[PDB]
Amino acid sequence: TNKRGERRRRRCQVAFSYLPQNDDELELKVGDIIEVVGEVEEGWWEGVLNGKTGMFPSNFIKELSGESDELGISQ
Repeated sequence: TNKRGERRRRRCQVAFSYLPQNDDELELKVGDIIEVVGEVEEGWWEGVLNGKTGMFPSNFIKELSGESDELGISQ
């Protein structure tokens, strides 16, 4: 639950296909950068991609979560 990070909108990079749209989610096609909610979904994020908003279980998307070598590095 690294909400202490960049807060609100935090940017993560997505891997290959976040396909997950049922109602109104984002699709991260091969390698998109998101700025979602960050760690607010602890291990999961919620955010927007190129204006397409959604949320993922960081499944296809790995990156972010409070930087300054605190991306899980020194906690």
